Amino acid sequence: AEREAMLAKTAADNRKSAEQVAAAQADYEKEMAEARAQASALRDEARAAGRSVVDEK
Amino acid sequence: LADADAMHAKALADAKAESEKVTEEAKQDSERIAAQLSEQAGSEAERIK
Repeated sequence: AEREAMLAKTAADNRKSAEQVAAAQADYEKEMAEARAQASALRDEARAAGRSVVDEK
Repeated sequence: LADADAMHAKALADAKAESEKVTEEAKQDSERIAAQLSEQAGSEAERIK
């Protein structure tokens, strides 16, 4: 029983290692995209505020 | 599995560091854009004068 449990858990742990690395780069890409989008929003809002200021002036 | 968990932690740390760095760079870019836009607005105003 212990040997069978060892084999099953080893297979599950190989699958879990693969899934965990996969989720690793998935979350890395997701947060990088989030940061880039936030930077783009910063730039866009700054540009819009400057446009409004110059138009009013 | 242990190495994968350690790499997950290390990649997450580097990811948050990169996110903070790019956020700071974007803040600097926005500051520069706002400054140059204000300067251009002043130039336009004096040209109208």
